[PDB]
Order: sequence, then structure tokens, then C-alpha cells
Amino acid sequence: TTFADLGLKAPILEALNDLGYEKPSPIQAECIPHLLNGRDVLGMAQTGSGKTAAFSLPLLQNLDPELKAPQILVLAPTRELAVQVAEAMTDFSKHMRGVNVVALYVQLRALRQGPQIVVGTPGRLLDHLKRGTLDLSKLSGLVLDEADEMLRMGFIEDVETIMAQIPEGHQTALFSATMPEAIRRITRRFMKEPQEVRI
Ligand SMILES: Nc1ncnc2c1ncn2[C@@H]1O[C@H](COP(=O)(O)O)[C@@H](O)[C@H]1O
Repeated sequence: TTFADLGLKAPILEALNDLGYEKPSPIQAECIPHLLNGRDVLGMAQTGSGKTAAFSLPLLQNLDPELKAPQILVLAPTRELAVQVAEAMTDFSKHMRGVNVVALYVQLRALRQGPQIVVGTPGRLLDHLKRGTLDLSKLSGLVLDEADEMLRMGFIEDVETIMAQIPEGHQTALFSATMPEAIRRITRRFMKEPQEVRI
């Protein structure tokens, strides 16, 4: 199975070639078609599996590149992962003109540029959400990257608050290496008939 076999088109395929990705990882082969098809996905995988591209590639391909406003919001537990994911998203979109990524963990002028992808930690995202500097009215895709870690670090209240402010019509991808009950409950509250992927 190739990346083109998963339904990815030339701009993303070219970025993958620039990055030296030769073939999809298992989590990518399983998750990418579901997300391209507009499903919610519960992905059980950890760093090293390729989970970042698994959620990033399909949601990038699915956005409106001419809409200069946040369409993909990615929640991460740490400044380090937020920055890493934003860098990856920037690399995957290298051949998508006018598509821009912001990491929030300087922040004001980031959001004023109308980035289509915003990656951040829950506390800092929730600050800009309350301030109105973060517009989620046009959001199409929500990712929780390491939901179990956000729970464990004490951030789940803020995660829930963010998730309850998102407009009805959106895709959700939730990635978690483990499955605490509180994450099961988040899946039931906030996701629509999710495809569960554990290999
Ligand atoms: N399909 C792939 N082929 C080669 N390297 C990859 C692939 N997908 C992800 N990677 C790399 O694998 C590492 C783990 O990614 P992640 O699991 O998303 O943190 C990162 O260094 C990625 O650049």
C-alpha cells in the first residue's frame, strides 16, 4: 500500500517525497482513509507509530485552502509536542499555497494571520478562546493528540471546555496510547460513531 493508494493527492504526495517517507505505517494505512471519508477516528497508538501524519495528512487535504481562518485545531499535552506537530503540519503542507500553521503554548500576531491550522496546549488555547483571539467558528477538524496524557497532566477540564465550544459540524480524531475510562467518556460525549483503530 502506497500513500497514493490511501487517496492522497499530488501536493501532499510531493511533501512526503521531500520528507523521505517511502511507505505508510500501519496506523497511517488504517486511519487516513477513514478521516478522508469524513469519519471520526479513535486511534490507539503511541509516538513512533506515525500517528502525526495519520491525522494530519487527511485533515490537511480536506480543508478549504482559501478560507483564512482556523479549520483544524490540535490539542497536545506539552509545549514540545505542540511545536513538533506544528512543524510536521508545516512540512506536510509545503506544497499547499497559502496554508499556514500556528503553535500556541508572538501569539497574537500568529492568530491575526488567519492560519488554517492551530496547534496548542489546552490551557493556552483556552486563554485565546476566551479572549476571542482564537476563532473556532469555521472549525472543520479537531484532534486530541495524546488524550490520556492530557488527562494525566490534569488538563481534561480545559480539554472538555474547548470541545464544548466547537461548532456542531466537524470531524474529530482522538489519539491515545492507553484508554482511561475518562477518555472513553470523552469519546462518547464528543465523537460521532467513531472508527476504532487499534492494530
Ligand atoms: N511513513 C513514514 N515513513 C518514514 N518515517 C515516518 C513515517 N511516518 C512518520 N515517520 C517518522 O516517524 C517518527 C514518529 O512519528 P510520530 O509517531 O507521528 O511521532 C517521526 O520522526 C516521523 O517523521
